[PDB]
Parts: sequence; C-alpha cells; structure tokens
Amino acid sequence: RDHRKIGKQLDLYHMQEEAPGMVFWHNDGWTIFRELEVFVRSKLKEYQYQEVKGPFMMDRVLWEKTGHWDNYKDAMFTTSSENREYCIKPMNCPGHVQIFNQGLKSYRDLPLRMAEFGSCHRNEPSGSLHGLMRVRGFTQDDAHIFCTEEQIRDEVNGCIRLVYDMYSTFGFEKIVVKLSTRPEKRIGSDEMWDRAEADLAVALEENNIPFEYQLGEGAFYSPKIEFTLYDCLDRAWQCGTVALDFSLPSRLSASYVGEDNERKVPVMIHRAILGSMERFIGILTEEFAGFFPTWLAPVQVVIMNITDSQSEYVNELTQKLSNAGIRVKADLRNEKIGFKIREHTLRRVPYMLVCGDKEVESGKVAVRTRRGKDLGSMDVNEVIEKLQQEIRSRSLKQLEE
Amino acid sequence: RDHRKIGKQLDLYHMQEEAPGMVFWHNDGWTIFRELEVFVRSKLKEYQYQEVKGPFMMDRVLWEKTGHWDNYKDAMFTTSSENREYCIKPMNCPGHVQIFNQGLKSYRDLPLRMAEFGSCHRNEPSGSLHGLMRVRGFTQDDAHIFCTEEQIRDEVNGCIRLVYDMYSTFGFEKIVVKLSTRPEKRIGSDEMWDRAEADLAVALEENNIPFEYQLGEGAFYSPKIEFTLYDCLDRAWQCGTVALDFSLPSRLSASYVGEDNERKVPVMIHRAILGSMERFIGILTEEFAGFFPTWLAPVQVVIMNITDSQSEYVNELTQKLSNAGIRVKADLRNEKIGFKIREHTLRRVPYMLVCGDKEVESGKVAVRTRRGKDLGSMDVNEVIEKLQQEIRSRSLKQLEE
Ligand SMILES: [Zn+2]
Ligand SMILES: [Zn+2]
Repeated sequence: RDHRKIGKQLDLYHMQEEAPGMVFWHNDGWTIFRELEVFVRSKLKEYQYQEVKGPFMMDRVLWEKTGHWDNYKDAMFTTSSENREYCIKPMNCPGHVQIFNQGLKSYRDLPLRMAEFGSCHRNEPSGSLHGLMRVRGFTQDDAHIFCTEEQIRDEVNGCIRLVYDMYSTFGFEKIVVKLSTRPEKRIGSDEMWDRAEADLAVALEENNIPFEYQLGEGAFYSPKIEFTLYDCLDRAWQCGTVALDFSLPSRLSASYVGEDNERKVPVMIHRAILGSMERFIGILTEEFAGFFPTWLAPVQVVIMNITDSQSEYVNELTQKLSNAGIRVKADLRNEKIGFKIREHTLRRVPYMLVCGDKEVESGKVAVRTRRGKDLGSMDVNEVIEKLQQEIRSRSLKQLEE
Repeated sequence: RDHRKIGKQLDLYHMQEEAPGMVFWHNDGWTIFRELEVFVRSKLKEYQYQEVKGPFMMDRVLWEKTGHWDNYKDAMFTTSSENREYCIKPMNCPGHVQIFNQGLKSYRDLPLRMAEFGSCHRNEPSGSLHGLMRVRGFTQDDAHIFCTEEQIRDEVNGCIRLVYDMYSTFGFEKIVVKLSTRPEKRIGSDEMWDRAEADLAVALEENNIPFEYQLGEGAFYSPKIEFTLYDCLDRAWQCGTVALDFSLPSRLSASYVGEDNERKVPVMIHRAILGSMERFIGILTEEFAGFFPTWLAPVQVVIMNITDSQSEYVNELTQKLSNAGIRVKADLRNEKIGFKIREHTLRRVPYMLVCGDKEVESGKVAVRTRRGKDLGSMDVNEVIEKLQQEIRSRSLKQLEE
C-alpha cells in the first residue's frame, strides 16, 4: 500500500535527483490532479468563490513587510535580476492582498472570497523529502476570505461546512480537529489574539466539533483550526487548516470603505481543505491502494477486441463513449484477449469492455471490472448512462460492488 | 484599443513594480485564461495528445547537457539549494524527455504526443517589457512529439492541421508562414540540419501553403516553421511554432527499441499553437476590442430588475441560468434601468436581461446586447437553449446578427 510503489506501477508520476522534491506528473497522474481541480472548482462555484492567479516570484520587500522573510528565510528560494532580489512564492497570501488592493473596495464588496491553485516552493531539506508526502514544489488549494468583523462567524461556518463536505466525497469520515493558539514569536497585540482564538473556539463548538488545544502551534500571524483525517489504516493525516488573521492585511495596507464611509481594514481568513494536492493524491493512492473511484480514474474504460473482425466496432464504441464524457481507450493490439484484460486489470481500469463476434452482431458489449466482477452483456446505451451517473455523483463504489 | 486600457477597464489583470513582467490575473481575466485552457484541452483530446506536468526548476547540469545554458544563460533565472544550482525552466523540452526516459520505450509507443501548459520564466530586460505581450513569466501551450523518422511527414502534417483548426475559432484567417533556417550559432550536424529543413518545406508544400525562408532566425537546435497571424488592424503577430529536432533527444539519452530490436534515438517535434497564452489573451483583447465571443466572456449574462418587485424573479433566473452552465450575474442595485445597461455595456457583457412586471407574469425576459441591439421578449428556456449552443459551438457571432 505504498504510493511510491503504486505510483510507479500505474505510471502516475516519478521523481529524480535533478529536481529533488519536485514531481514529474505523467499523463495518468496529471489526469487525477486535473480531476481534483474540477471537483474543487465545482465547490468554488457552489460556495461562491473567485479563482485568481498570482505571479510566481515577487520582490523581497513584500516578504519583509509581512514578516515572512524574517521567519522563513531559510525555507524560501531566492533569485535575482537587475540588482533586485525576488522570492519564489511559498504562500499565496500576499499575492491575494495585491489583487484586493487594486481599485477601491467598499463594504458591499465583502465578503469577497478569493481562491487559487497556487504552486508554492519551500526549500525543505533534501533528507526530509519522501515521495509525494514531503515535496519542495506543491500546489495548495488556497483561499482567502475578505470580510468584516461582523461576518467572521458566518464565513468560518462556511469553511467548516466545506471541510467536511469535500472530505466526505473521498470517504474520510473520522476527523480529529485541533486549535493552534498563539506562538512565542508572533505579530499583533494580545487582545487581537484573544478575540481570534475565541472566535475559532466558538465556531467549533457551534458546529458540534470536539477539539483539543495545541498550545503555541499557530502561525505567527493568526491562530488556526487544524483538521486531521484518518485513512483505512487508521493513520492520521493533517490536511485542513482554517486561520483567522487580523494582522497581515494591515501590514499590506488593505482597506475598504465601510457603511459609515470610514476607512477600515478587512479581516482575512486563510483556508485550505486538501492542503498540498500532491500530498492528497498520495493519501488517496494509499487509501484506495490504486483502486481510484471511477470519476478519479485516469482511464475509466478500455474497449478491446478479440480478433480483427471487431476492429471497426470497437472504434465506433470508443468514439461514442468519448462523446459522452468518458475517458476511454481502445486496445486494438495484436495480442491474446486474455493478455489485454490482464494488463488493464493491473492498471486498475474500473471497466473493461470486450467485443467478440457475438457483441458486434447483437449491438451490445460484455463488461468486466478490475475486481474480477463479471457483468456480462449489456446494451451500449445502458452502460453509458451508468458511467455518467457514477461520474456525476462521484460515487466511491462501482456497479455490483 | 490598447489591451492594457481594456484590461484595466474590464478588471482582467494588473501588473506592478514588485513583479516586472509578471501578471496578476484577476478573476475575470483568469476566466478567459481557463476558457482558453478548456479549448486547448478539447483540441488535445481530438488530436490525441497527452497532458503532463513538469517541475518549475531543475538542475543546471541538465540544462548544460542540451546547450540551453550556452545559448541563453542571461535569459534564465537561477536559484541554489544545498550547494546545487537550479534554473527556473524557460522551456518544457528537457522536462518532457525526462518523462519519456522513465520506463522502457519501444517502437509501439510511438508516435508519443505529450503536451503541457508549462509555466516558464525568462529573464527579460525591464525596458523591453510591454503589457501582456512582453512578460517574464508566461504560460506556453507546449507540446512535444516523439516519433520515428518514417512518422515525420504525418506528425508535422498533424501540427499544421492543428494550427489552422485553432486559429479558425478566433476568426484569424490571414496566416503568414515563414521557415526559419539554421543560425550561425547552432549545434547538430549539417546533414541533420538539411534533413530537418527539407522536411519542413516538403510538409508545407504538401499542404499547399505559400511561405518564405527566414535565414538565421531558427533555434540553435532545430529549424522551425513560424506562423504569423494578422488581426483586424492588419498587424502581424507571430504565434505558431513547429520545429523538427534531431539534436536534444540524442543529448538527453532518449531511446526507443525499434522493430529490429536495436535501440534508436527518437525524433522530436516541438509544437506551440498560441505561444504565450498571456500574449494571446492580449492579442484577442485588441482584436475584439473587449467584445470577447460569448464562450470567452468573463460574464456572459447580466439580469437586472427595474424595481424591488422583480427582485425574487431575477434571482430565480440567475439560479436557473447558473445551473445551465452560463456565467450569469444579477444586478439588483437601486439605479435607473438605463444606467445599468450603460454600465454593463461598458463592461462588454454579451447579453443583458431586463425584467419588468410584464416579464414576471409572462415568464419571459427582455434581451439587450452589448451592441445596442434589442431582441425583444423571449421564453426563458428558449434564451437558455440558444445561449448554450452559442457557447458549445464557440460562435464568434452573437444572436440575431
Ligand atoms: Zn494563506
Ligand atoms: Zn520545445
């Protein structure tokens, strides 16, 4: 159940010494990554977010103003051009404040939710790297909510709904929640931390979530709620984070015009459900042991043929299933039919369609799954509808499974 | 008509001094970018390309084995970690070969078409940076085809088909083709250079494409066909690129087992239709002067009420259209109906739905386009149905013109 072993077997990704801690996504692995984007983008529309894209490196003067430079200078990549030093972004927080700062905003623009699939780069030690779990180049499903102080409860409640909503799609139902409090090197007065810590504590209790206090483990700018999910091996994975930041928007001079026509600093809420999506794919690879659900499968259907008589019929089927929105390959190789079926069974292709002379003259197809489950002959349109339902619903279990 | 003024007016993007030549894509601009990605991915499916992803930095040693370091080392960014120098990738070619090298390849795996929306960073002088046309961080629609010598004539013909297929969607019909020959600073044998240059000219003749040679304007490793398009102002924009490479696969130790069971070095084709997608968005911005086709419009439909009586009926339509996959926004401000239409016309929204009490009872809408035309009262399901066809077909023309 090692993702590195399964990743090599299914041709999902690879890593090499020339880029330590950075992933070479192959076609099948990228399909999973992009399909996770589609699911996340589906939730961003449902929860009414904005998707933006910031630049990959910015001037060091920005990271000095946030205080990130004074704290994580060793963990950042630096580069220079025209006697100016730039940092490859390890976080999307300052980049989102820049977008919010363009054009005067009013209180009617809030709550303004801003998400991004930002690719970040942290200079982790090479000895600390392990597969997809600990990488240098990662992509966080970051988002920052700009809202007023009266809107904190409603925004955090929406974030908590999203944390459990997205985890339930993958089957993760056991979740442990912590609450990281102020550390010994922080910014912002005590009374700001007091109100921030109490805000997250109340929202956790109003959501009927039992939580423990991780004292001193919060970020230097905000206290955070940490969600830890458990896989089928009962292993704890810390993925979700929700923070309450009253300081960084002020340090970057973010302002909005309130109802009293007074300049006010907006509240910033950092949140990430999956965390590092590279790491989340590694968790899913081990959680399902390569048996990804149909909607996440790199190759959803393979249509083979027994002889060259059914070569035309398979091509007609591959075209039709593709137009229905199904990731389908056609295997017209010159091999034994038992050799083809085994290859795709090892590739964990959820469904494999076999076309003999009987299938062509009957207008049907024989279906077997990657589990050895044999479904027999089914009408072509019947199969298409069942795959469309299993993909739209993002169901975890297959047909007859 | 300058894309920077139109970009600021439509809230598409912005740039600042802290990131020279690097774009802050706002929400509406990023919607255009992603809609381009969807269109390109639709072409990748039709033309049967793979989509992969590579790391954003790699060891300087890898960039030295290709000669990329020798040619443009002043155009690269460099960063260091644990006494190892890494270069932020300005090209996606080395990353794809590393993916190709992983795993044993035979002749049966060719042609291997591998595409990527790679984020590149070139260290351009700040005096040359202009808007979106000249940037430091750009996203190319790169693709590399690994094929045998016999497959060259078909694979290059496939690229030429793709170039004219994609440009037809945007209405560009005046394409000017050049063939960049070898430069005086180059690598590879003369005999290899003549095979590649002659093959490109033959491929253009087979498609009945008039072209001129361009001496010395080719890459150090391959000759390339350069596609230049003309906008409605008759200005030449060089976007397309198809190169025939005999040099880099040999240098990066890429090989495939042939039919003779003897290892052979594959032929590489570098393909790029749109080029820099930030630059393409800028060209489209000036070509349409902000009147993006409905399939690219950040906000396709705006629904407005004449008074507070129609507030609820407007919201039902906003939800009904949103479920139909249309980018619909509701305008419920307390402003005269003429003021709303004038504002959203300046925002170049394709369609504007006005809802009076006559519309609430009849269940219909009043359609007004950004061109000042009036389409009268139409059934809501009829408006949705025709709007969907205009998007799925990526039609340049709007309704009733
Ligand atoms: Zn953040
Ligand atoms: Zn290339």
